[PDB]
Amino acid sequence: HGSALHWRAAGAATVLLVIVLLAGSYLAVLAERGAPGAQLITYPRALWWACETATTVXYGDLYPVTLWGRLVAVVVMVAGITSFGLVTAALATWFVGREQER
Amino acid sequence: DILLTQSPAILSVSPGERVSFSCRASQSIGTDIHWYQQRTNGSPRLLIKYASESISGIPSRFSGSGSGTDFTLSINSVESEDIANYYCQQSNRWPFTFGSGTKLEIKRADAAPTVSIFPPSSEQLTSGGASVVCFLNNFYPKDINVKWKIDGSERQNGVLNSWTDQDSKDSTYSMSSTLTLTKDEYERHNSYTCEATHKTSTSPIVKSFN
Amino acid sequence: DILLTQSPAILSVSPGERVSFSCRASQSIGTDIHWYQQRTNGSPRLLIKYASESISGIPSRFSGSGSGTDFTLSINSVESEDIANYYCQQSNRWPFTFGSGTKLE
Amino acid sequence: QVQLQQPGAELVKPGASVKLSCKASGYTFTSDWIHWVKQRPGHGLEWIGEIIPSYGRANYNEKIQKKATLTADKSSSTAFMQLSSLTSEDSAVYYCARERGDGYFAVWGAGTTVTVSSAKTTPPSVYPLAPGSAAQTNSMVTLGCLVKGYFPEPVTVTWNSGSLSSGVHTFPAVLQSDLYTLSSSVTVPSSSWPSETVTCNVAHPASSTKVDKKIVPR
Ligand SMILES: CCCCCCCCCO
Repeated sequence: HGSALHWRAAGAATVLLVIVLLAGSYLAVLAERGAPGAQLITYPRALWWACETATTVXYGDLYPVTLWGRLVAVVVMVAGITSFGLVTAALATWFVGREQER
Repeated sequence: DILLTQSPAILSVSPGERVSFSCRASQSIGTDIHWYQQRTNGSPRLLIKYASESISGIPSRFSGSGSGTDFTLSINSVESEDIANYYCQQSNRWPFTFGSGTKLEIKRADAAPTVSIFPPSSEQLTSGGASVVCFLNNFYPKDINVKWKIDGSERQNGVLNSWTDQDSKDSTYSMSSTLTLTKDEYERHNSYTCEATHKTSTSPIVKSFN
Repeated sequence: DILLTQSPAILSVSPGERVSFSCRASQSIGTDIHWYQQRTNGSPRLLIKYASESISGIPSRFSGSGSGTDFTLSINSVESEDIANYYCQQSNRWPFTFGSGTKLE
Repeated sequence: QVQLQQPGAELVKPGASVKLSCKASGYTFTSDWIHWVKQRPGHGLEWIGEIIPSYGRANYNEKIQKKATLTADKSSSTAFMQLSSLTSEDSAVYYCARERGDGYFAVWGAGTTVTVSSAKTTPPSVYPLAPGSAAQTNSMVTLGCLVKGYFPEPVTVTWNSGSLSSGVHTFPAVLQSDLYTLSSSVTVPSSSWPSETVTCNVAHPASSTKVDKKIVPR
């Protein structure tokens, strides 16, 4: 399989990001339940929270208050930012190669 | 933690009217409220989830509304099977909490009690003592009194009473009166009398046996 | 600033019962409340931190609960050494403030 | 089919400990939570705690003194609650419930009645209740069963194995001298008795006993 590395890694980052979103949702709820006042405690809204966290939006409607909930959050942020950054890098590599040919 | 207040604790309504149970949270919880029904000696049963979402198997007359702090559970045309306790529950913040509950009552038509007296069984007499049981079934309102008489003389000792909650089938009430005594005392008497005094009649309904 | 109200100021209880001290903040402070015990002529001593977290050296009969504005310090089976003044303290917003205190009888 | 199975009753000596069970059935996911709810007689629902079987983590109500300890077993799909050092305050019905991690309790168990007392278990004596020779009747006739001298609660009384449900009154038990007593009534058309069998079924889970009593004329 000799397809462009930048597109492979971009695909890998996307799949991995989806995994992080699902795992993040699960682990956040597991971490936040048991803490009085915590709102990140049911899976559907936890997945929504993971999405806005990975994109860095966030709104402030949901967020973790525990140590482990916040650690999970940081992993989600980094994975999200890295993934989108890897797509941008792949796009640049594409454009650069095509401009040489042009 | 989030306090859910259900007031009033008792709702009395005529059969066929629309009733509304109230549930108020001590802080905004969006639509994260769920409703449950618990009949006498039964387990709770989910009626409405997320304030307004219906559940399969639940009669269409059940509906829910509200958001923020004030929530309402409504029943269009109340019937006898709706007689139960109603609870709200929030899932917005940990820990989940429950409301204190609202009991539903149905104001049906006045009904005279059906009286039945039962002589002690041979199986019990053989074992030892004897119990004379009297049933006051399917009456309304629940206010009623029962008098025991032995050989024309009023008896009070050895009498244990028991009332049921409002009935799920016909919105009536029932009570059981049990006169318990030994065979050594049961034998030296002839007539045992159970009397029932109810609003539906100035004359007490009487049942006896020899 | 954040006002912490401890009512009533005096709790009277029979030896062996469960007692509950009340602490109410004038605004939401999550779980940022801490509890202290001060005996006669003594210095205050930390009993519970962050509303419910226990401290080493403190008897297990001491517990805490609540979040937002209403907080509770509880003693399961009160005994003689529990006789003291009880204070709550918030660290949610500057400046830190103290409650007025509840005496145990 | 019944998704959550709980034992009918548990008798605990003051100061002792009991381990309640909740056996799960139907669809089971990694995102399932099992909750425990305490309900004292004539009172409301009180949340005790929760456990996630797929991970084993448990949380508890902090407002109340911790009497419970939640564990689970993925093999048997059973959740357990360890109540320790019980008093009379702890005597109640304990429901287990399943939550799909979306906030509501979709299904509940039948509940386990926990009685804390120093007394001893006593099976119930069931006596038939047939009308006396002088009693007249209309279109309907009333029969009954007498459940006396049992401990502790509860007892389940059915008529003809559930076939007779309409016109059935089972009165609350009366407590006297560490023994419970109640009666159950049934009303069938007079033309059908004793032409057709009428039998009450009494079950007392605390003593693992279920007895029948056919109701024949005197
Ligand atoms: C990095 C993710 C770990 C999730 C751990 C859950 C926290 C357990 C709460 O005590």
